[PDB]
Amino acid sequence: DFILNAQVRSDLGKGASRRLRRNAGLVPAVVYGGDKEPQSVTLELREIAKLLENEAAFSHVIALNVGGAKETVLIKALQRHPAKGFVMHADFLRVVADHKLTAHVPLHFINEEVAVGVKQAGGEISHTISEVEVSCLPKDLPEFIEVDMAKVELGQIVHLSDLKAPKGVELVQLAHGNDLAVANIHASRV
Amino acid sequence: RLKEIYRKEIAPKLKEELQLANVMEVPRVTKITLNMGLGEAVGDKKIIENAVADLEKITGQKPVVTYARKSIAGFKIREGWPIGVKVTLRSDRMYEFLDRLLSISLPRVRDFRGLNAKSFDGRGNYSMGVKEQIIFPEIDYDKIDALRGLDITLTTTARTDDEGRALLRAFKFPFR
Amino acid sequence: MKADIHPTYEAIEATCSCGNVIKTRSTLCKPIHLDVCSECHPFYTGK
Amino acid sequence: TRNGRDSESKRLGVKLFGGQAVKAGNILVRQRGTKFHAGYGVGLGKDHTLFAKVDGVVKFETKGAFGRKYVSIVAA
Amino acid sequence: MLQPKRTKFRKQMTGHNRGLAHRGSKVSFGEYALKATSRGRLTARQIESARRALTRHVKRGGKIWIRVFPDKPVTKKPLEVRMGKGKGGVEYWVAQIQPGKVLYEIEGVSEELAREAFALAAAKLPLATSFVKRTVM
Amino acid sequence: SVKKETRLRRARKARLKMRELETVRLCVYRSSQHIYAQVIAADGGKVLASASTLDKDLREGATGNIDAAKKVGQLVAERAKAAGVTQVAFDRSGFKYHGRVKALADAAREGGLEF
RNA sequence: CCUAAAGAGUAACGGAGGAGUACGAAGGUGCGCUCAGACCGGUCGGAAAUCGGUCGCAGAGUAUAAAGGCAAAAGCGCGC
RNA sequence: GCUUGACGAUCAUAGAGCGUUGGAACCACCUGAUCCCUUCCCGAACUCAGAAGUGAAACGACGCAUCGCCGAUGGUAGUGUGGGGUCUCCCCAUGUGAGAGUAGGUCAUCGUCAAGC
Ligand SMILES: [Mg+2]
Ligand SMILES: [Mg+2]
Ligand SMILES: [Mg+2]
Ligand SMILES: [Mg+2]
Ligand SMILES: [Mg+2]
Ligand SMILES: [Mg+2]
Ligand SMILES: [Mg+2]
Ligand SMILES: [Mg+2]
Ligand SMILES: [Mg+2]
Ligand SMILES: [Mg+2]
Ligand SMILES: [Mg+2]
Ligand SMILES: [Mg+2]
Ligand SMILES: [Mg+2]
Ligand SMILES: [Mg+2]
Ligand SMILES: [Mg+2]
Ligand SMILES: [Mg+2]
Ligand SMILES: [Mg+2]
Ligand SMILES: [Mg+2]
Ligand SMILES: [Mg+2]
Ligand SMILES: [Mg+2]
Ligand SMILES: [Mg+2]
Ligand SMILES: [Mg+2]
Ligand SMILES: [Mg+2]
Ligand SMILES: [Zn+2]
Repeated sequence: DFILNAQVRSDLGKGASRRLRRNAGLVPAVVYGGDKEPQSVTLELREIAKLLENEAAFSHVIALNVGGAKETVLIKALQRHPAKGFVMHADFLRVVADHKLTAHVPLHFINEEVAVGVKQAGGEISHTISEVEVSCLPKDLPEFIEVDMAKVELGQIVHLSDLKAPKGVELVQLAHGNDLAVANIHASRV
Repeated sequence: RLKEIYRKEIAPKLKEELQLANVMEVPRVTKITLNMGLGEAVGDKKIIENAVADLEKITGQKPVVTYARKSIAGFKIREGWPIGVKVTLRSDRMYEFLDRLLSISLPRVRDFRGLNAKSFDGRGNYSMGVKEQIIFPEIDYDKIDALRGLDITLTTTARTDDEGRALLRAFKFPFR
Repeated sequence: MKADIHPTYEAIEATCSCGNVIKTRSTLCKPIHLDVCSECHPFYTGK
Repeated sequence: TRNGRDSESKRLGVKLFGGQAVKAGNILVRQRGTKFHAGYGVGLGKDHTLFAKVDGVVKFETKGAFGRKYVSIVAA
Repeated sequence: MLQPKRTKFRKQMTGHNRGLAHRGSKVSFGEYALKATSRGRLTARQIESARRALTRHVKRGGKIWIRVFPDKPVTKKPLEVRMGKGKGGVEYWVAQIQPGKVLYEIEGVSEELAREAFALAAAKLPLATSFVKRTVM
Repeated sequence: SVKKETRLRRARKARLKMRELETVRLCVYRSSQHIYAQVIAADGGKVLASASTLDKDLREGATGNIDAAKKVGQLVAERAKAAGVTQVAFDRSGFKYHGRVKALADAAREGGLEF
């Protein structure tokens, strides 16, 4: 499931880190956060690359296992090769039972076939954004935020305030007094 | 004078009519500034000191000539050239000009049911225009030059125009 | 107030047609006879 | 072409660095304007030149509001 | 042909093209993209040529973004002209491309149709390319 | 306020010169009711001699006028002498050197210390 | 000013601009003061004149190109 | 030990905003313009003589992270020396190592003198 294995990294630097990717086939990583000193760990590339095609990979909670001591983490940021695209570095944020945390949550758009602006007016659908910054307690962190586009007419805009959210979830950008277009309907290009 | 009228009845009645908690925050009027923008005399320069005398007798106080802050050839003017004159009044001298303005001159202008009660900036100040200078006494109609539009501004210590207008309801301003 | 650069300022009088006498210091040095004032102007009365 | 012009270099910059011993009248920095301001023991020439007025050691401190960079002379 | 409406200076030095593209290498607006896997420079006539080939194939709906803008002038000295005597006049405009830069984006079409259209465009460009989907991060 | 902030900007130029020259400064402060005088050592660090109308021989009320400041000006000179100081510079601290501050200064000169 | 490779210097028929003056006050000193701009209110002028208020902090200014400076303003006004 | 006033050290982890509060003393607004003095007009500002009112404005203190400002660990880019390749560009050994971003922090900390408890 959401299981990752790690070993304690000891050699730090550019030359040491370039050697892991070339010979050992491992990936440097960091486990910071919580109330502890940060820990530098390493993990195998073919295992992190297999957890990353799960759709709810970043918005779920991982069970990291460093050596024989396991704990609760979350994919906080990720580094990829600009050209090839594989992952080079990754950092994990520790999860505390009573502490607010932030995450990136993808949006599950639904029932676009029977939208009023598409079935009747013959318009298109454009997803302006595909994830939203959220902030919530770990116990109620959603896998996806569901946006419903059934009763949408041609030219009608959908903003952050339009979509619903589960309990105890803030949209961060909305809290900053900045709601922005999520999706819209418009006439065909040609 | 109007000094006696403000600090014995006008101020105490406004104290409860705005429901103000403190005495010092009761609104008051500080200064009256008149000027007149002489868009003429761009090539004349003779009427500048003529309009000085006109505004000198109206107030009993010498005016000062205000200069152009920028050239802008659209009005055919240039920096350092005189555009207008101005006066500023305070304390007793503006409670005696007001009384003459209140009713010796405002009734005899030509017309009007009242004054526009909507000429208030967002901060509680009132400014009114005057079309003909002859509305005042102390200037004979038979001796003046061409008519010119004196101007009036009332600067008050009002937070907003609600108590600013309320203060001008006192002194029984002619508001239509 | 500076010295001797301003016109004379005296109390004088002001008498209106409606039997109104008002004291007001101004620069005429002579009593005046008026024709209108608030005690007699139409729009100051209700018309 | 209508471009082939330039001007002689003026040899500007710091002449004595932090810690160097100085004498009275020694030129410390040559400037256009004042990248550096005259601190304690230093004077300002009419072309914005910093020269020593006492004997000591260059300091090169930045302090005060405005984030100014000061050149001062201290005890040796 | 894309080119800036006005420029501060008419000419530029040749410069050098170095480094990978850490900025401009993410699928930001669209949902499928054509990334560059080799470095070079597009001449603003290939950018224009490769855009006919991409919108013509979809020919039904879809939104297309162009993430490359040619803003660097280049000069060519005329024929039968010696060396020196100034710098040549501006001929055309190019764009510096580094490995990993995303060139074209598209959405509102099937994944299979996106692959066809981006192969039409890539044949007009003088550098290696790739097909990239979109990720959360 | 606008009034105090503007004055404290007026006072700035004179005080900057007096630390470049590293001279002992006689600083005066004038309020609506009282007036104060301090002898600032060399750079604003320590206060050497000080006097005002608040000491226990001038607490009577006639404290905001010309002849009240004269008694302060002569008194601060005496306390300055006990500290072995002379040849000080006068800081009007942005106030116009015309009235109460001038009376304080002139009394200081008769006190013995020199400007 | 860039080329010029974070001390100085550094070439090309390399890329861009200026000078061959002005000022008896546009210098000295003492004292005093902050600009451009936006909005609102006001007699004709109206997007833009002079006036009042709020915001703003230098996006103004510097005799003259560009660079580097400018609150003790190096910017502005007055007396001697 | 505490409060108020003056002068400094340091220049945002110290600022901005948004709320609460202080008049016994201090400070401020305040009363008046005969005298000193002032306005390219005006006691608005400067100045003088004060003690009837209010802490309304201003100032000070106290709270909050909303903005601002600080900001790690790790990774990445560049780079001196020696050696390589498919040599417009990179790689290896070795030393060095940002900028941006992430977790987070901040509603300052001191010194001298004078008044009141
Ligand atoms: Mg290396
Ligand atoms: Mg040139
Ligand atoms: Mg050239
Ligand atoms: Mg040269
Ligand atoms: Mg040079
Ligand atoms: Mg000199
Ligand atoms: Mg070249
Ligand atoms: Mg870049
Ligand atoms: Mg000055
Ligand atoms: Mg330059
Ligand atoms: Mg150099
Ligand atoms: Mg070098
Ligand atoms: Mg050579
Ligand atoms: Mg020439
Ligand atoms: Mg000058
Ligand atoms: Mg001069
Ligand atoms: Mg205006
Ligand atoms: Mg200043
Ligand atoms: Mg006063
Ligand atoms: Mg930062
Ligand atoms: Mg590091
Ligand atoms: Mg590093
Ligand atoms: Mg950093
Ligand atoms: Zn009448």
